[PDB]
Amino acid sequence: EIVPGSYMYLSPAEAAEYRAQQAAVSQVSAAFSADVQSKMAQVS
Amino acid sequence: MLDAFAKVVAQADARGEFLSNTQIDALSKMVKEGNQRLDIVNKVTSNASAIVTNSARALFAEQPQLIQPGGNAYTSRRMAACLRDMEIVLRYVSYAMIAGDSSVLDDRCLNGLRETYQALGTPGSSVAVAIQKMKDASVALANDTTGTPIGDCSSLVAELAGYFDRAAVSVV
Amino acid sequence: MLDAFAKVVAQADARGEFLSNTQIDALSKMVKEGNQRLDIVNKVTSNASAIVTNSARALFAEQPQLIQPGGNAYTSRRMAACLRDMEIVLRYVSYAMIAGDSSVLDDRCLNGLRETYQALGTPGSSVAVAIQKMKDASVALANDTTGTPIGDCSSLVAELAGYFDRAAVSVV
Amino acid sequence: MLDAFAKVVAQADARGEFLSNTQIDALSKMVKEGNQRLDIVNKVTSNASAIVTNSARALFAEQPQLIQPGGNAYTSRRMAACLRDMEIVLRYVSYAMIAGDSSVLDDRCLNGLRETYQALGTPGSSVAVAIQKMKDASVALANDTTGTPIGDCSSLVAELAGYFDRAAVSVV
Amino acid sequence: DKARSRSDWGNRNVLPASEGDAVLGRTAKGAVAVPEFGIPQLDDPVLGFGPDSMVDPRIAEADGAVWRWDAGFVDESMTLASCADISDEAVADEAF
Amino acid sequence: MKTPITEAIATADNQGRFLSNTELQAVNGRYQRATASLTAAKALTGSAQRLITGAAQAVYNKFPYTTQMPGPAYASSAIGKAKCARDIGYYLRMVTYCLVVGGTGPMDEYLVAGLEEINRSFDLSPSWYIEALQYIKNSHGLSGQVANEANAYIDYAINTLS
Amino acid sequence: MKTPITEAIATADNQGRFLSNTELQAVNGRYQRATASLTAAKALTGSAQRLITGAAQAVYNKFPYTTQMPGPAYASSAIGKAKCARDIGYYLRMVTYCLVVGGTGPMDEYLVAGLEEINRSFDLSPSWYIEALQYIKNSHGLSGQVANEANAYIDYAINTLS
Amino acid sequence: MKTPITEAIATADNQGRFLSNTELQAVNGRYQRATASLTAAKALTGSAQRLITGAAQAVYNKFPYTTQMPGPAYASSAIGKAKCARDIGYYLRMVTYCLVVGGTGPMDEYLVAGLEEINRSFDLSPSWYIEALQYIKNSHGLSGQVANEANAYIDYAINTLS
Amino acid sequence: MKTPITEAIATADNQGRFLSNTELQAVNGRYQRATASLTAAKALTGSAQRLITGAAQAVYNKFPYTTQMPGPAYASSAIGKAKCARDIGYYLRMVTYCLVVGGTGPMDEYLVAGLEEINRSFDLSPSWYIEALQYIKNSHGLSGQVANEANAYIDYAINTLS
Amino acid sequence: SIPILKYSLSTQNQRVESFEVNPGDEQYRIYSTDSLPSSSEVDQIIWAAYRQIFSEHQILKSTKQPFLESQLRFNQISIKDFIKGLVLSAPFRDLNYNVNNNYRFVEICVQRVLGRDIYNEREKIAWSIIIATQGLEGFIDTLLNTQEYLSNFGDSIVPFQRRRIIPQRSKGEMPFNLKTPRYGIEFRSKLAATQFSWASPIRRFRPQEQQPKAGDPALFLNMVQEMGPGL
Ligand SMILES: C=CC1=C(C)[C@@H](Cc2[nH]c(/C=C3N=C(/C=C4\NC(=O)[C@H](C)[C@H]4CC)C(C)=C\3CCC(=O)O)c(CCC(=O)O)c2C)NC1=O
Ligand SMILES: C=CC1=C(C)[C@@H](Cc2[nH]c(/C=C3N=C(/C=C4\NC(=O)[C@H](C)[C@H]4CC)C(C)=C\3CCC(=O)O)c(CCC(=O)O)c2C)NC1=O
Ligand SMILES: C=CC1=C(C)[C@@H](Cc2[nH]c(/C=C3N=C(/C=C4\NC(=O)[C@H](C)[C@H]4CC)C(C)=C\3CCC(=O)O)c(CCC(=O)O)c2C)NC1=O
Ligand SMILES: C=CC1=C(C)[C@@H](Cc2[nH]c(/C=C3N=C(/C=C4\NC(=O)[C@H](C)[C@H]4CC)C(C)=C\3CCC(=O)O)c(CCC(=O)O)c2C)NC1=O
Ligand SMILES: CCC1=C(C)/C(=C/C2=NC(=C\c3[nH]c(/C=C4\NC(=O)[C@H](C)[C@H]4CC)c(C)c3CCC(=O)O)/C(CCC(=O)O)=C2C)NC1=O
Ligand SMILES: CCC1=C(C)/C(=C/C2=NC(=C\c3[nH]c(/C=C4\NC(=O)[C@H](C)[C@H]4CC)c(C)c3CCC(=O)O)/C(CCC(=O)O)=C2C)NC1=O
Ligand SMILES: CCC1=C(C)/C(=C/C2=NC(=C\c3[nH]c(/C=C4\NC(=O)[C@H](C)[C@H]4CC)c(C)c3CCC(=O)O)/C(CCC(=O)O)=C2C)NC1=O
Ligand SMILES: CCC1=C(C)/C(=C/C2=NC(=C\c3[nH]c(/C=C4\NC(=O)[C@H](C)[C@H]4CC)c(C)c3CCC(=O)O)/C(CCC(=O)O)=C2C)NC1=O
Ligand SMILES: CCC1=C(C)/C(=C/C2=NC(=C\c3[nH]c(/C=C4\NC(=O)[C@H](C)[C@H]4CC)c(C)c3CCC(=O)O)/C(CCC(=O)O)=C2C)NC1=O
Ligand SMILES: CCC1=C(C)/C(=C/C2=NC(=C\c3[nH]c(/C=C4\NC(=O)[C@H](C)[C@H]4CC)c(C)c3CCC(=O)O)/C(CCC(=O)O)=C2C)NC1=O
Ligand SMILES: CCC1=C(C)/C(=C/C2=NC(=C\c3[nH]c(/C=C4\NC(=O)[C@H](C)[C@H]4CC)c(C)c3CCC(=O)O)/C(CCC(=O)O)=C2C)NC1=O
Repeated sequence: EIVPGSYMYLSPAEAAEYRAQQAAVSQVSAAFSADVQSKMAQVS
Repeated sequence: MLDAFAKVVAQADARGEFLSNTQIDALSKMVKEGNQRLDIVNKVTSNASAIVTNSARALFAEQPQLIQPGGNAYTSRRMAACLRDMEIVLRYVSYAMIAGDSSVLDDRCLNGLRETYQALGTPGSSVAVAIQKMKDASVALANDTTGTPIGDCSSLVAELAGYFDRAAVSVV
Repeated sequence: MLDAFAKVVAQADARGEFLSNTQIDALSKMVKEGNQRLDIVNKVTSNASAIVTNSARALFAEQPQLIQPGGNAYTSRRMAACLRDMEIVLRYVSYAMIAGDSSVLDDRCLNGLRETYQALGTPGSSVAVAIQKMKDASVALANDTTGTPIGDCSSLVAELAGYFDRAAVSVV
Repeated sequence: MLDAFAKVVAQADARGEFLSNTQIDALSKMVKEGNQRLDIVNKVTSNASAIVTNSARALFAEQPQLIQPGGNAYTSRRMAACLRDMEIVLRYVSYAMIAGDSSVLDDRCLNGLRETYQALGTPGSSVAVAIQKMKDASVALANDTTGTPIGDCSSLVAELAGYFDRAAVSVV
Repeated sequence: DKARSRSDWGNRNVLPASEGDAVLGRTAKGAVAVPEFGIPQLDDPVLGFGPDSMVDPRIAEADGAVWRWDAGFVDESMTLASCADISDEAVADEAF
Repeated sequence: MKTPITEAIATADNQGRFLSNTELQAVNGRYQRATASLTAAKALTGSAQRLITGAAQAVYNKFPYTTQMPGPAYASSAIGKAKCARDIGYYLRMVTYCLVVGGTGPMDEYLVAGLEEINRSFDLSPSWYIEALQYIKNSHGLSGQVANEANAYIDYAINTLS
Repeated sequence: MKTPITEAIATADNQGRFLSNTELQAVNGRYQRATASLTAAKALTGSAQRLITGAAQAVYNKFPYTTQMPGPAYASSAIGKAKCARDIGYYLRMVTYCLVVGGTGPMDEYLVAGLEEINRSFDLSPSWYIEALQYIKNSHGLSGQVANEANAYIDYAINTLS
Repeated sequence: MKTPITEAIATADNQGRFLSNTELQAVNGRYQRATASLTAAKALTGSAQRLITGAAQAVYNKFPYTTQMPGPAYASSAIGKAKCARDIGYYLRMVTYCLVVGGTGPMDEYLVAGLEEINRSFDLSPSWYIEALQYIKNSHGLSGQVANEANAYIDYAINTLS
Repeated sequence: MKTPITEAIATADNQGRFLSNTELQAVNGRYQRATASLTAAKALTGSAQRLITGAAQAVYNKFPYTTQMPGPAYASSAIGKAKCARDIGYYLRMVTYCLVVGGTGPMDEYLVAGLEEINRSFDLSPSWYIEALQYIKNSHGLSGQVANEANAYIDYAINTLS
Repeated sequence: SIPILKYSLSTQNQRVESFEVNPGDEQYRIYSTDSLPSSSEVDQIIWAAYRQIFSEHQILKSTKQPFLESQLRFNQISIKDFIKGLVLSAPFRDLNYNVNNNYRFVEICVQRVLGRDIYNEREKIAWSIIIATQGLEGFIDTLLNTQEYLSNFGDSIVPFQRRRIIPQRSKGEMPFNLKTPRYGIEFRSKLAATQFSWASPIRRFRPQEQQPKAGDPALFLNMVQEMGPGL
């Protein structure tokens, strides 16, 4: 289940490849969370 | 299409008779019921968008398989037709209320509707559930004494509920 | 089309106005004439074939060239189409009488009639004599008191004869 | 449309007259030479394809600017439309030959045709050359003595020549 | 003669030419006479029927003054609006 | 049939509309005038035999050749006299059907549609039936708005024959 | 008009065809019926006023109320008698028009279109004009195929009047 | 116009007919209702500016974001409050036009036709105008058949927006 | 088909009419022309063994490439020669049907309908069939109106091929 | 195979939307057999189709097609076949097709079958050769099988003059029977039993059209018929 009306029917091998590629974008939203510490005086 | 006054005339011509005084005095009782009948029809036509929308929203609450992906109400073009089909039936029931008999509900709405829904794959039993949810939404509104003289009109709400049962058994 | 109550609404809106109490009081003077206006169109409708054929009989007695061989109302298909024209004009003057103004007469009947008769070779000045003979057959019928309560409808007689005048100057 | 017999009737009805004895006798003279009238449209119809395609071939030999680029008969669609215009006009001349008068030729074929060619940009003088090239081609066939008893048809052939001539002055 | 009968409305006289000649009670067409002006809603310069709020096109067909046979129909093919402004210098020098 | 109720539904179904106040006021005008027209249909029904035999005799005084001329079209035999009083009863019955319904709907369906091919084929004259209907208009004995309702449907039948 | 010449053009015209041998036989059949058809049209033309005044008198003998009953529809006036004999001259002139063209062209266009509408408006019985045409059918004095052609169009006007 | 008068002329003219009693009863039902329907229009007009400035304030109470949020579609400026009370008075003026005409004529031509295309383009939410009409439906102060006429056109406007 | 008997019925059937005198003269023009038609049909039937194999050789003498050029469209084989003689027998048999019926009815529905698509697809030229048809018109050996009727249907087949 | 020639469109009302939910009194009364009408209401479909194709002046008894009517009452033909059967009828060929040329007959049948005016003059020129080469039976089939007919009317609706009045207005376009009569300025001259082409208004020594003036006692005549009661 992606949304409650939109779904993904994937094989049990390739369903690991869907989940371990959006945990591969969950390590760059841990890196743009340091865009809040430099809100003022960024590139000086 | 016929009303209730021309229903009793089409039956007297087929035997070549004048109307007797009992059939005349039964027709003038229908005339003095006439202001109470126009109150019921006014009470439905002024709440018509809320009869349709609430009884639709109460239908996809208890039947979520209709709007789940793959259902017969998914993909808003089919959702727009389910709301049209509810509005059509409530329109032609209120037409048969001012008439007094369901000759306009029968031919130009209900003749061929079980046949149409079976051709498309519409679940005709779910349509009967939605029609019976606009019945008790408008029986409850015709029993509301807001802005009317308090008299008795219980015989015309039992008539209006019968036109909703007529349309609900005609699609299953 | 417009009736007489819709003509005041279109003037008022064109300037974005409400209706004053002086304007409402002049519209309830139009309602109080309501039953005398309905008697006048009832007397014209109920005698509508004697208005047309008595005034066509009068039209050919004093203009006998129209029904001679080579005339325009010769050859009974053109005689029947001639009486059709008089029933048509009498129909729309009857429409303009309950409406209270002549806008349904103006664009559904008279619009393009003068130019139609020139393309057919029909004498449009003799059609105006045909309308003028139905004018006083209808006025003498509306001044006639049979079947009516006592009272007054004399400003309405002058109004009915003004729609017959409008129809007769639009064709010459 | 009218033939030669109904032309006399429609003129007599506009005067309110019976036909005179010299009008019946002029009509029965048409019946006496009726077999020779049918032999003329038998020769013209049986060679109607060769009248069109031989006179069209001779029109572009002597008018070579019609089929040069930019000319009115230059494309596949504009050239095949030139061939069917000749076959329409040749068809409505033979309709005027068995009828006896040029009432089907004028109403069905030649009415409003000069103004149509002016709107299309078709050179109307060259259409008259093509009609005149079909005139003498079918007169030469009408004077053929093969398969007929020898007699005088010279007043009938001079009538067929007048139908092509009327078509040629009604198109420029 | 002067319209005296209600019986001669169909016989002799036609209808009042001007609206000052109307029947006792009504307009020239014959409908009831109602005052033209009601209460204006939204008195306001930018949003409201100001002096230069352009005319309704439906004010004439509602009048019945667009149809040529009715008396309200004025034809402007011969009025001063259809005459060329001579103060325009393109028109004077050409017509000199 | 064309009734005031089925002509308000048909103009609202043509517009894809619920029953507005335009249509509720029209049905209410039927219910107001139905008191005067239901007593006209009750008073014409109860005095029907006086009106049929009277109106057939009014044709015989006015057109007395219809009782003397031989042939199947005329009221000269006893068979052809009962077929006349049959037809007067047909016209009077349709007038009462239009008074209870409101609007010229029953006689538009049962009587006037195809009537001219009947009168042409069997050589019946529509002026015999106008004279019969002009008797019933003058002899029904109604008054007020009760006579106004009855005479409005007598005159509809005359206008289809005239 | 409906004429065997013009009904032959109008079958090749509806398909865009030249006149084949199908339509030249139809014109030929008109040309070998026209001899007996044109002598009837001038034998009735010369015998007109004998047949007009006798046929109007034959209506007045069968229906003598038409000379007695007052009103505009009847020939009880000097004006109404002039309009009666005008009408018999219309019907007789259309029969001679149909014989000189072949087939019921002129009387379809000039007489029978709209005939039922004006009979009902002006209160004219079509049984009057049938009796006037039964006089002409018996009293034209023609024989042979000249009587067959004449009675073919008298019977056509009788069939569409009744 | 959806007057009961112009709806009667239209049903007669659909079939090329004179106005029978089917159509005169629809006109008569307009006149019986025009008494209560004209005292409602007089009382709504006299309390126009009280109801307009009251209903504008009820929208700013239920939807307070409409006075704060920047942008052209909101009543967050002095021009946006002038155009908001312009629109309340538009809906009120069309209701009073329907009361002096009888039936939902002026509201369909001047207000409802094209409303859905306008409210999508200029980002005007139709829930604001429903709240404004529910205020007038509760605060006009009328009773009896005069409020019954008034509320039938407030409710007709709410069903078009809903 | 398109007999003058069936084109007179279908004329009167499209007008809802009995057979008037316009149609009976079209039938009698078929009966006058019939004895010159039924003798040409009888004469071409017995003389068909000469007129087919005589006309097949008339094509091979004007267009000798149709016997030498290889391919399926030409008569350079015994299959193509026997199908070429079959084609001339279709044209002659259709003429004797049009003589028996009278008029170009049978060869319109059996032969000329859809023929331009057949010649264009199977690459076979219509100028081969014209030279065969001009042979039969030159060598059928009749005279009078027996030849003038027979040549009227050979010339119809040539005018559809060009 | 000679396609039809190309013509240009023009701005018309029906090419563009009216945003009209809830139409009014100028909505033009769909007559359909999809509403299952009874015998009294199928008479109204037949009269509406006669009025649309013929005039009101050609609904005579000698014009009506009684056998085409009975095949519509038995559900054998559709309304598109009734409309085709009226155009190919013998009264329509006699009263309308024989007194027009090929260009004015196209604009009659465009206005009455398609329910719209012609786009330009070249559209009359483009369609008048369908008549001359295939007949009326081929012209009415290629006109009823356009997408303009099958989208608007389908096969079970009587045609009407599409979009004649604009929703605000009181004066709309001219009705198509008053705009285009049976015959025009040609065929008027002497081919339709006509003289002199115009006429002055009828003169008389009793004037009959005197306008009332401001002191005339018929303008005050109002309550002259009867005095009001009370005290
Ligand atoms: C223009 C549109 C139009 C209308 C809306 C009605 C409105 C209306 N209703 C009533 C009058 C009435 N209306 C009703 C009907 C009802 N009352 C109730 O308590 C129930 C809730 C409901 C019926 C289910 C009753 C019952 C009376 C009579 C009072 C009584 O005896 O209880 C009257 C007074 C006339 C009479 O007494 O009959 C009027 C004008 N008439 C119209 O012309
Ligand atoms: C069903 C359709 C229908 C009608 C036909 C009319 C019929 C009609 N007219 C009147 C009532 C009336 N009708 C007339 C009219 C006339 N009297 C005359 O002397 C003149 C000759 C004539 C006018 C030209 C008058 C004067 C009154 C009553 C007086 C008044 O209302 O002031 C009334 C009674 C109203 C009342 O009692 O006040 C009715 C029902 N109304 C309808 O609903
Ligand atoms: C239905 C089919 C049909 C036709 C196609 C025509 C053709 C035709 N014409 C004539 C008959 C005739 N045809 C002609 C015609 C001519 N003589 C000439 O020298 C000119 C070349 C030519 C005129 C242009 C003449 C003059 C007669 C009269 C016979 C004669 O004079 O001996 C005949 C024989 C009848 C008779 O002998 O009178 C036929 C069949 N008629 C028909 O019925
Ligand atoms: C199936 C039906 C059928 C028939 C009845 C015959 C009829 C017949 N015979 C011949 C043709 C002929 N018919 C005869 C016959 C005769 N000549 C004489 O001198 C004798 C008196 C008589 C024989 C008893 C001759 C000699 C020929 C010409 C030679 C031939 O064609 O074989 C022709 C062609 C010529 C024409 O008529 O146009 C026909 C149709 N053939 C048939 O196919
Ligand atoms: C005579 C008047 C009239 C009636 C009675 C009528 C019924 C009708 N309803 C239809 C469809 C429909 N009806 C529905 C309704 C529903 N489906 C559900 O699951 C719910 C239970 C219910 C809504 C509450 C749906 C979803 C369709 C679309 C079916 C489809 O197109 O696949 C269709 C098919 C055409 C279309 O797709 O819109 C017709 C003809 N049409 C008419 O003109
Ligand atoms: C609903 C509005 C409306 C009107 C008003 C109208 C008029 C109208 N009258 C017509 C014809 C006609 N009008 C007349 C009328 C007359 N001739 C006379 O000599 C007399 C003076 C006069 C009347 C007594 C005649 C004789 C014709 C027949 C023309 C013909 O076809 O020859 C025609 C020609 C179309 C046809 O006949 O098929 C139209 C359009 N049509 C409409 O749709
Ligand atoms: C009333 C009976 C009737 C006639 C006779 C008639 C003729 C007619 N000829 C036309 C075109 C035409 N006609 C021609 C014919 C010619 N141009 C030349 O250069 C030659 C001189 C001549 C051939 C001999 C051409 C070239 C066109 C236009 C083709 C095009 O523009 O594509 C058109 C325009 C239709 C189209 O574009 O195909 C009509 C309607 N229409 C009718 O309804
Ligand atoms: C409900 C609608 C309806 C009507 C209107 C109707 C009329 C009607 N009247 C008829 C006959 C008749 N009608 C009359 C009546 C009259 N002749 C006279 O001389 C008198 C003056 C006049 C009486 C007032 C006669 C004598 C016949 C018999 C004609 C015949 O048998 O040839 C017939 C022939 C069949 C029959 O009844 O025997 C019909 C169908 N039928 C209907 O179903
Ligand atoms: C050419 C086609 C054609 C026909 C058929 C035709 C019939 C015709 N006959 C008429 C009148 C008339 N016809 C008659 C005839 C008769 N009444 C009797 O009592 C006699 C028995 C009978 C004579 C047979 C009378 C008296 C009138 C005058 C009716 C009236 O003025 O109201 C009228 C009324 C106008 C007039 O002529 O004054 C028409 C149109 N007109 C035509 O143009
Ligand atoms: C006679 C029928 C009629 C109606 C109903 C109508 C509505 C209407 N309201 C509009 C704008 C507007 N309407 C509002 C009103 C509001 N916004 C808010 O936040 C408030 C909550 C609410 C007031 C209740 C505003 C602020 C605009 C300007 C929007 C813009 O210009 O983009 C516009 C855009 C043009 C303009 O007036 O500036 C139209 C057409 N016009 C009409 O002619
Ligand atoms: C009853 C109406 C009718 C007609 C008119 C008709 C024509 C016809 N001729 C054909 C072939 C043929 N036609 C020919 C004839 C000729 N080629 C030559 O070289 C000669 C000059 C000429 C003979 C005179 C040949 C050789 C073929 C064979 C072509 C092929 O099969 O590819 C074919 C293809 C099928 C076949 O017969 O094998 C048709 C359909 N068929 C019909 O049913």
